[PDB]
Amino acid sequence: GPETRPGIYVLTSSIAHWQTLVDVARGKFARERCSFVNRRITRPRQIP
Amino acid sequence: VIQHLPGYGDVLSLWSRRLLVGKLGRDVPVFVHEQQ
Amino acid sequence: FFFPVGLYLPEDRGYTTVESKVKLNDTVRNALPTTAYLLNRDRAVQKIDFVDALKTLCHPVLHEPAPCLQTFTERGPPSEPAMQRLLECRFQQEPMGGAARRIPHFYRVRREVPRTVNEMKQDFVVTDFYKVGNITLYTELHPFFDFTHCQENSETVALCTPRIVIGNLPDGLAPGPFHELRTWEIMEHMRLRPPPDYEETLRLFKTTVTSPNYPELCYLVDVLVHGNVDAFLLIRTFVARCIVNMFHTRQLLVFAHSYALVTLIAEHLADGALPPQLLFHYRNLVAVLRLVTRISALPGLNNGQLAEEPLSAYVNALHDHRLWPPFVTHLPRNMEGVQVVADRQPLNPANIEARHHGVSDVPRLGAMDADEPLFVDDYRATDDEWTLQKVFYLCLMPAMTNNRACGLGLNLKTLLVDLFYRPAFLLMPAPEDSIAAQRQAVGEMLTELVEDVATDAHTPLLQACRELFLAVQFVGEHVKVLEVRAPLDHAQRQGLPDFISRQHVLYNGCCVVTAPKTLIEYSLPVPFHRFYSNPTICAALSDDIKRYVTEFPHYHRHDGGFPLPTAFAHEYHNWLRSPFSRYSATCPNVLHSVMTLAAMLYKISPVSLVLQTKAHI
Amino acid sequence: METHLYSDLAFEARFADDEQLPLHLVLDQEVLSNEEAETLRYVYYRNVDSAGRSTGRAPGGDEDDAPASDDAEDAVGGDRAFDRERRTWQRACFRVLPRPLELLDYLRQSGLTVTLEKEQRVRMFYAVFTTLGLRCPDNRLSGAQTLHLRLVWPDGSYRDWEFLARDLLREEMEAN
Amino acid sequence: VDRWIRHAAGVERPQLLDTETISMLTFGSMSERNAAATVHGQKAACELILTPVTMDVNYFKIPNNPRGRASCMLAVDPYDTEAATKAIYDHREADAQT
Amino acid sequence: VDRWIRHAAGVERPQLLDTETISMLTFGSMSERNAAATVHGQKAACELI
Amino acid sequence: DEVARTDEWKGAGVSRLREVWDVQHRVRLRVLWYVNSFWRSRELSYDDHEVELYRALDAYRARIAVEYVLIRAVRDEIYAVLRRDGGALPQRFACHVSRNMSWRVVWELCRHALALWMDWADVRSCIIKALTPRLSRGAAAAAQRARRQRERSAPKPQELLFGPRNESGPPAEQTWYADVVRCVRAQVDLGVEVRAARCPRTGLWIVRDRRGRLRRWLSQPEVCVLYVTPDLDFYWVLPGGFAVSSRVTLHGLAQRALRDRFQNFEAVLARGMHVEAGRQEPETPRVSGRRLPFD
Amino acid sequence: SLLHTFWRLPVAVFFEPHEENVLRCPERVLRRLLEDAAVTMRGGD
Amino acid sequence: VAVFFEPHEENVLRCPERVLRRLLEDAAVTMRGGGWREDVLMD
Amino acid sequence: KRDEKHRHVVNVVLELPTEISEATHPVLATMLSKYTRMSSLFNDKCAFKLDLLRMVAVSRTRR
Repeated sequence: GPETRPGIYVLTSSIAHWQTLVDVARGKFARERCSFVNRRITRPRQIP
Repeated sequence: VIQHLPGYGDVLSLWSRRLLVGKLGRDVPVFVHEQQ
Repeated sequence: FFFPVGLYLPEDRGYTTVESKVKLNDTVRNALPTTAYLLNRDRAVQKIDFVDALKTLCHPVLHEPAPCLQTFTERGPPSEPAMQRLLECRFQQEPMGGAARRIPHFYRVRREVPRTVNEMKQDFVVTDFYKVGNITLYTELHPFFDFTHCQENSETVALCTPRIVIGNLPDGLAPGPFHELRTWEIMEHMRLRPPPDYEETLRLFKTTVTSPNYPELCYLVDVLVHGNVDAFLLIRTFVARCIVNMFHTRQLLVFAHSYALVTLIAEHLADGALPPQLLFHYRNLVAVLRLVTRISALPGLNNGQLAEEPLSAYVNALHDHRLWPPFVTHLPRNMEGVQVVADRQPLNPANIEARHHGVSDVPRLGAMDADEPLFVDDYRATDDEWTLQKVFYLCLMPAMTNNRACGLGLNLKTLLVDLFYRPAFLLMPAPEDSIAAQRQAVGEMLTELVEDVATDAHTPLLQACRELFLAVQFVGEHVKVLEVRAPLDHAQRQGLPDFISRQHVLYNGCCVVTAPKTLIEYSLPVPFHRFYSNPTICAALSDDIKRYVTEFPHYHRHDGGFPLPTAFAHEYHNWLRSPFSRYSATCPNVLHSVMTLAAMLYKISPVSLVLQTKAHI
Repeated sequence: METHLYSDLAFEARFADDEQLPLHLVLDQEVLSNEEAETLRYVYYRNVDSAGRSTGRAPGGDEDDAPASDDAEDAVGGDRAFDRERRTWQRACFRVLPRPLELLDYLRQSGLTVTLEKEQRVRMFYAVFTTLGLRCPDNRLSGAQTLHLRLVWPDGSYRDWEFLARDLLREEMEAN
Repeated sequence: VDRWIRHAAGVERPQLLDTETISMLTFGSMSERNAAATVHGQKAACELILTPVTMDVNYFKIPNNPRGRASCMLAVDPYDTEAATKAIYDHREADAQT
Repeated sequence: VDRWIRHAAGVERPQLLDTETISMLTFGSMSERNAAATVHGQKAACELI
Repeated sequence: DEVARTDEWKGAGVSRLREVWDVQHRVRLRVLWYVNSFWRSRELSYDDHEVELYRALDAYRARIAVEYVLIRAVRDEIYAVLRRDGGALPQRFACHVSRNMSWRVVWELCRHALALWMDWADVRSCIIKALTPRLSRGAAAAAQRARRQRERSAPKPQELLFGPRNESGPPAEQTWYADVVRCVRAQVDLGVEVRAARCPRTGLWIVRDRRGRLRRWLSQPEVCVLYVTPDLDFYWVLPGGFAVSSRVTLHGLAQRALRDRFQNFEAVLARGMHVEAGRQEPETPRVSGRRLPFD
Repeated sequence: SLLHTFWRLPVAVFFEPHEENVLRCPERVLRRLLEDAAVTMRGGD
Repeated sequence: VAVFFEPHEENVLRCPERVLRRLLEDAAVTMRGGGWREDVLMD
Repeated sequence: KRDEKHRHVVNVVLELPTEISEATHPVLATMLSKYTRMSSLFNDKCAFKLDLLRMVAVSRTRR
């Protein structure tokens, strides 16, 4: 969007090891990651 | 050119979007029934 | 616990252990069961029908034979010699251009042909099919697919194909009378339980199509018209005279062999010019086609479309544009997946050139012997007429004629010149002399063709033969054997997506029932299908086929086991294959067997299962 | 879909150094069967000069031009010649859609606003997306150039066929 | 056609399985949810296998193996796996039962 | 005709060797192997007149 | 504030679609053109002078030429060595022979087989499969090792008594690729693979399938069969195990085109295949549509 | 025309035809084979 | 009982002169005909 | 000139009997205006004969 409004979630999972949880979070949140890269390119004077 | 218009009786809208994003390089969609 | 649903006890052994306690209505629903009833936790009766079975029958895994093919390949070809004599079989893909010219060249070799596994599977009666004495049983792995071994490059590999229509099932798995009873079930659901009494027209059709005394010129005009409406309009007055004279001189109905002639007569000659009884016979034949068309679909439940294709096409193969009639004279208006093969590669749209009459168009007449270019009328067959032609050729003909028909072509380029090129035809104003002078001037062969077939006191022989001559402007070309290559519908594709169905049709030719003796010198035969491959006609027409048949007297069988030329013999990739020839060999000559061949066509697709099951069929 | 965009950007990057322009392809059931389209592993492409050459070899000539020796020891210059042959082949990105689809509807469901010269529907039982390059030694591009397309499957089998650049560019370049 | 089939039978849309690690962590998915009400007992899972229309009806009036050939392992000789597989699969032999 | 009738009947050829056949005629031998499995009793083969 | 190339790319879209056939008209495929492509901005020029086109088609003819001319060289060797021997064929493949047979008819069948095989020549034939492993990198090293190993003095008693055991020699089981042609019905088989061995009693050859079963065709009067060794040695056989011997003179071709047409293409690592050389590959990747794709 | 055999005296054949190869030649069958092959070869600028 | 010659490396099959002449004449005709398959494909 | 070519196309290709001439058939002359165009196809004379035959048929219809 034009400016960043944040998303909030509380989630339950059976995964304990951190990197596996980060892997699954990346898998489900790929749109947000691509949006972050898009923010980095589209407004170079700003650094999220 | 226009399929549906409010009170009248969208290829034009998306085509204008493509031409205007080619020109501007900014995402401001101007639909036929949205802006003036 | 385990319990059966919808079994079918043999009718050879019908018996009633109880008669005094129970008696049922004579509806075929009681004759052929389709439900099972079981007791609940407490003594209450519950109903299980195939509609509840649909939750599992329609699941994709049942229609996925890939692991079955893998384990079949790993099990390998059986080694015992009894299996070995069944094992040997060979197929070859061939170009289609020379396929019509080379038939005598193929038949000249005195070699036998091994019977395919599916053909061998039919011979056993049902109660012997399960016994260990059956060799071919190991191949019967799945109800919806065939499995077989084949040889190419001197190695043995496994081949798989899908049973496009339920009729494909082997005789031991579903006996012939069972199909009759399911046809009765279809009729009772459609509430046509007493069939419309077209029976006398069917008896006359039987006696006229099986008669060896069929007039020879019937094939010539059938080639000449092509079924083109304007061509038939010119001859229409000749047709009426010929038909009335033939019916009076012989009680056999003329011009009944070809669908185009039948339907063109039924519409156009209805204007008049005929004794009403013969026109009634033809309209009754067309009505039989319409009735069996109504039986083919499920009009009560049939509604909607899927993937821009009609649900009827999913239900029954008679509505698929992917199934062509064995004899074709007009290209269908619908072609999406179908590829038409005239030579080594499928035809691009540019190669299909338009045939326009009147104008000289000489290079086409020069290149009639050619293979690559395919000539069409500036015309297409509508889908309803497509269905009617398909059902007339596949359904009615081999049922009523007991598979005695055959395909032949006429050598038009020399035949029409040798017939008409007398100066009597070339000089004609924009007769009356004497019969001897007329016969001398017209040409003796045309005389023996026409002498008493199409002349009356109102029109002597010369006027009639000039009348037939006038239509020559629609001459056409020689015969060709076309290959139709198509993948199945979007649902049947799911199992074996790579699979391609290969089918053969004959273009610009006749379906005949007897040898034209005068035309024997000019004509050539071409047996090409599991139908229309009677060896008697072929042995009569060509010396090489007679030599081949007299070397192997057993092959004389009318039941479709007669070896086709190897370019045609792709039995596993045809839609129709072995059961319909074997059934046509024994079936009685009544309307019921005709309609049975059509109801037997129902497709195996899961969507077809859904539609059939919802009807409770 | 993403393969076309990524390959376009990558060829934009590499054009300044090796001068290849990108060509975008889509293939359907007339090309390859569903089984081999489902298990597709590698796609390879090559360019040829008009007189008959390759992109990797020295344009003037090479020792490979010599006749085969049919000797026992080195059949055809084994290691060096095989290295050259693998050098001349080039790899490209690919994505395959195994589900059946039609081009125009799929593109409109994507961000691309397709507006063809006519809305010709095409139905493909399975689709693979691929981008290939054809090189021009300078900004002069010759229509007589031939292009190679190779497909590779895990078991080592391969199929290939050649195109004429004049057919691919028959009207698109004629406008420019 | 997939959607049309999913509508024809009262079955829900397809659902991906859990991955290897999650499958090892969690002991089962129990896809078929518990029904709202049940007066009769536990829903008897009725499975269907395909059968020719002309099977011998006498097959059912006796206690029987519902896969055509009997395969009781007290019949074959012990530990002769080749002979056991011959008895259960090798179709050219004369089978047990009828 | 012997080959064809043997195939149609479902019984194998006389694969027997010379020393085993002379022993089989004079002594007798187990020329039939055991069946794969038996849920019923001995193969009490019927004799047909 | 500016957008990335991706968004203006997707907005601009495509507008053209063309269908193109390959040179042989075997396969047809489509091409897409994107209006926003940098290819448009470059403004390069295009021309197709006819002499370049003629050169291109002549070179293409020379490219497809590689295998048919090799078949014809095989023909030339067969006829030349038949003339050189003068009509004498020694027996080479183990099978019995009958004297009171009309050998003229089997000679005529050999003529017919020779005529029929050549009409059905194709890249699928045996000799292409024979050259297939010869071109790979391992072939040169293997040939070098084999020549060094076979050209060796008998070990002294010293070497036999101490140290390494007798160094392994070549196995009898050889691999051949073959064409077989049947004349009784005019049809050919061209992509056969066959096992071979030398009979211990007499030095003739025995032919077997990869399943181990002994092969039958050598007896059949109507068949003549073609063999080629993995070291490009050549045999033609007619019924009775009588053979013609020559070496495939492949020197008629330039190495460039011969390597260009075909080779056993070596792989590079992709998802799922082992990093260590020669390990057993896991289940195939197979991005599939029969199943819901994994994510 | 007749071949030259190494062994001065021939030997009796035995064993089934799948462990050693022997050719058998009915003269009538061979004549039919020759005629059929010759015809079909022709059958198949 | 039938009789056969045992195969050996030395026994040789003769060729009649007329058949060899026919083969050589066919070889010459095929060589000078120029019926190359590649030319058919290019045509 | 034209006489030799027309004599060929009349008496060798089409092989009309001498009693049929140009003055007897207008359609035949209007067709020979076309037939002389192509110098090939002078071996499959049956095609030309059938073409003239069907041309007469189409010329004589009352529609």
